[PDB]
Amino acid sequence: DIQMTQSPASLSASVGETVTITCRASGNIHNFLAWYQQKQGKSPQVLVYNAKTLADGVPSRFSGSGSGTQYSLKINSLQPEDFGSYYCQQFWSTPYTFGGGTKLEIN
Amino acid sequence: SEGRWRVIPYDVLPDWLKDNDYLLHGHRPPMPSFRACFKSIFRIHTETGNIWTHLLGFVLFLFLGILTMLRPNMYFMAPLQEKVVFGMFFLGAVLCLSFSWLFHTVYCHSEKVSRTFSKLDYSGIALLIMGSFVPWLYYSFYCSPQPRLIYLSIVCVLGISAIIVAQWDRFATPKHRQTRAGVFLGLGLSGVVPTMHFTIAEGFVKATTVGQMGWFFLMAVMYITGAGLYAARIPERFFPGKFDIWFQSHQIFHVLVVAAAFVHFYGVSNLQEFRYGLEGGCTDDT
Amino acid sequence: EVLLQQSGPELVKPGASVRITCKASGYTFTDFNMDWVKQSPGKSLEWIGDFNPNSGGSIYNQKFKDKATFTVDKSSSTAYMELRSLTFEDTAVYYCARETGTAWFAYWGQGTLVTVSAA
Ligand SMILES: [Zn+2]
Repeated sequence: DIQMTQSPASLSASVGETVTITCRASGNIHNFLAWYQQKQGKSPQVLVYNAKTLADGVPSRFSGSGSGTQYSLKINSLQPEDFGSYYCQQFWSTPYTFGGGTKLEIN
Repeated sequence: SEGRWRVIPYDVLPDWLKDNDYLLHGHRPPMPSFRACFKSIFRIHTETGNIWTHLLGFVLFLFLGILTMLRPNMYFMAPLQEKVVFGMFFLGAVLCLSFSWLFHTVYCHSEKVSRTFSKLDYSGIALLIMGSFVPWLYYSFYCSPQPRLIYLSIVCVLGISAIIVAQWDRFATPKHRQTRAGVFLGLGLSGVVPTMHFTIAEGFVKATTVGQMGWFFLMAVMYITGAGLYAARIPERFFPGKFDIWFQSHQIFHVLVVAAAFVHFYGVSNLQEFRYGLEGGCTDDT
Repeated sequence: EVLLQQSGPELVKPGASVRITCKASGYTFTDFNMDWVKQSPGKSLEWIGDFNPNSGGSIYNQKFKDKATFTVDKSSSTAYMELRSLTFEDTAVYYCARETGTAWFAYWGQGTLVTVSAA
């Protein structure tokens, strides 16, 4: 059971600014990581998979990076519709686990 | 229970993995782990045969290479020159087959890893061609130093150029891939000049069978057949979705590369024995 | 495009056994595994387990060993989950999520809210 620790608990920024959400795995997940966005009441939507692959249809302002046990999701030029809870998940070892989540507000 | 994965159809593949339209199902998904890539060797997918063919071929030619390097210095006239001349061929064959099965294993890792190992695969093919032309030129012009050095220099220049044009970036532009094919074309067609030179410097009849030029023509036909089966992507072109795992065009090309390198070695070895036992002189009978 | 439709909301009593449905459309049903996710209110996600509809197999998380049971209907191309012996800690939104080759989820259901309270 690999534990995914997400950071931070919540953060805010203005439209156009850049934010970064970090994730630390208790073990090596070998780039088998995914980043999802979830707006309030809605189901989560995938943003990135395989640590740094941008999913089809996702805006270019999202980008994943990192390896080993440290990963980061970066968002350039924040847009009003980017608010909500962002999650990370490892799909290397079973059981697959998620991070605590990161709430993102926009001002 | 880590690194689990299933096969996927061709439709959901990323762009850098869509390199053949006639292979419908059975593709490995992108997995950015070398452990999972190497573990997939022992699993069935579209690249299993392409891996195992040149894996066995690499073991075979490594076995032949070191075993021939151990043949005592008695059986060779000039042991040092002839052994390094054979070392060039066996090395180029080993590097070619090793790069080939390594690329086919890590093909699903990521876009950059597949990119770098694809370049290594092309460089391996050029190395095999240079290696194949070293001992053939030595044992075909063994009594003529000037043309041997000339043809060796031309082949080495075009081989080095072929490796370099396929390794450095910024040449992936659409209009530089023409010279990419041009340098490799000069490499491939560079064997027509010394072949007819040999067939003219000596009799055509003595060169056809006892000159082992029929075996060199056999391997050339097999190489061209493999390249044609590759570009056409047959048999999977006519029966799509039926040669997904086995007997695809790339697998029979791998087998033809192995067989062509083997018949090259056999033809060179007969060019050896015919030259050790007979020939050598020039203008004296007595 | 792929669509995953889940059953409507559920209001049950402690001890009941509910079932969530997941109808898949737009792809060949047996080509990919299907996972189930639990999200309790105001909390993060939890991987319940995955189901292989090719072999009909399944792997479960230890935290949901006796509570979740995955079933399949390959004819109607619909995967089901069953939650039995429901307690108050099971009140949550349950999703079905489709994988591709590895276990990242590109397509999700709309979610099914299972609420538990005696009345
Ligand atoms: Zn190949």
